[PDB]
Amino acid sequence: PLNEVIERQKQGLTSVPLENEKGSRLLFDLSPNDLVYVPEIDENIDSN
Amino acid sequence: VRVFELGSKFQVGQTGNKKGKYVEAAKGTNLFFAVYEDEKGKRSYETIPLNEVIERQKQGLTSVPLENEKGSRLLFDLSPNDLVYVPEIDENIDSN
Amino acid sequence: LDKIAIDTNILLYAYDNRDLDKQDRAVEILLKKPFVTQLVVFEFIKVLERRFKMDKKEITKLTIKLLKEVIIPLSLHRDIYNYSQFLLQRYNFGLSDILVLSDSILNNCTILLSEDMCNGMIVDKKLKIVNPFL
Amino acid sequence: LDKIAIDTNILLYAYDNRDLDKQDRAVEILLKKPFVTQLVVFEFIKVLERRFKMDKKEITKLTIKLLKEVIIPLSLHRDIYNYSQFLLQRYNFGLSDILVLSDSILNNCTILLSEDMCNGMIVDKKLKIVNPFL
DNA sequence: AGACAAAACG
RNA sequence: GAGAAUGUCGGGGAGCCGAGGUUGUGAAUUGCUUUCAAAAAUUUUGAAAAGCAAUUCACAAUAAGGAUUAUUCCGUUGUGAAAACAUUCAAGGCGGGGCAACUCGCCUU
DNA sequence: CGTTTTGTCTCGGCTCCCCGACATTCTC
Ligand SMILES: [Mg+2]
Ligand SMILES: [Mg+2]
Repeated sequence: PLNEVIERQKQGLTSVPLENEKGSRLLFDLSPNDLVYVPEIDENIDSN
Repeated sequence: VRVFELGSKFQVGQTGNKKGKYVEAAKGTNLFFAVYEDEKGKRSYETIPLNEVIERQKQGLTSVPLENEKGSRLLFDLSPNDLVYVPEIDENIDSN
Repeated sequence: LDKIAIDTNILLYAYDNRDLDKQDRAVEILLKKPFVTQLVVFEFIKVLERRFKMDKKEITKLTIKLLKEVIIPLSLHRDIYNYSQFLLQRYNFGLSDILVLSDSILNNCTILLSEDMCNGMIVDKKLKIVNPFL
Repeated sequence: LDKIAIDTNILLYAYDNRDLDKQDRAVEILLKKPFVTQLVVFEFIKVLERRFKMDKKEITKLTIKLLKEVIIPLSLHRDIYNYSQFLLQRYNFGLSDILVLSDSILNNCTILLSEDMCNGMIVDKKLKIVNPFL
């Protein structure tokens, strides 16, 4: 939510938390007009 | 005739055909019962399977993990014949 | 009613007996199961192994004992570095002290106990340092 | 296929340019997004502030930079101290190195990159140290 | 036969 | 009350072996379900595949696991932090036993 | 979710040490 982003940016922190409740590490955040690449089904893009 | 049952049975082992053998915990082997609490104050409970305890103790670690998947710090673990005190409904036993 | 954290110096004064009164005070704090930050634990380990030369085995055993029965370690917060950079502009302390305060605040700690941090100073309107030995 | 971690010395050799070949090698490692342990980060901060006297602001900014884009910090494992005590009986290293190895293994790290750890030695049949600069 | 561990039933 | 000898009734520990059962691999035969895939009048018949099995046979594992190449083994017992133990534990010599390995006694520290 | 119900490896031979309880005789 925009509100949480407001507090996080006020505190000098990143807009998106780097870890969720389960502790899963943040892969990345997407915003409108951002560009992403979808690899082919066979492609294995881990460190491409 | 082969009668089936729906439940949670773990493999006996991992080598050869031992993966194909599914068994249930032996009587009186649920020796550990972990109680965690999240920052909010809510309690979470779990029962540690014997094999997990065996592996943890072999690694020199405590029988019960000190945190759950959600990250709730472990309050304490209970075992049979352990003694607990239940505070009165009004009582607030935090550091009694 | 107020989450309380500690710094290395409290546990050191507990471990040291040259000063009976201060050791007593520090042990008195520990009776309250105060919270603590993992960096405090690591710094305690370093000081134990350098100043006191205690054995690795004994230091590890005491760390485990204290963390199991007396105090409560605080999970490291992934926002520690960004917040520390945020605190550095407004605050001029040792980066180690800034990291300790950052993690303490990020865990909602309301009181931090330490001496060498300009006692009574409030950090970002969230945590007031308390000097207990006075 | 094999989780890879690093020690402070790799990032130091990256930060140091006196040795072009070794700096190059260390930077080459960093192109692979190697994992790392938070204690490595803290020790890096200390060495940066003591040997190099760099500013707190600059060191914090570079730490954030690297942790954001190049490397991946490893969440501190609560079983680090118990395992370290377990490792101490069979292994005689610096308690700091033992802690680093403990956390690396507890995170399923398969390769640790460092020099001052008796290269090629296997720690509890789970992680082989690799000396890359040779 | 006994009492635990978990399916099964509401 | 203690001991020695002789009987009766019980209890404990250890050891050398045996027969199934279960799960899984393969095969012979027959089934149920689904899908394909045809023929025929939504229904009937036929081939193939997958799931589940039955009867019978050979084989693998049988506390997870860890040793070892001796015709050896340790893994559900008790004590309690030392993750350490108990449940094997000296040296000779003088003999009996054997196809010998190995087994049973006597003598002195 | 809170409660009750259900299912849980099974049978054969033989040997050799130990211990205790009870009876008999006698001695100290
Ligand atoms: Mg300090
Ligand atoms: Mg080091």
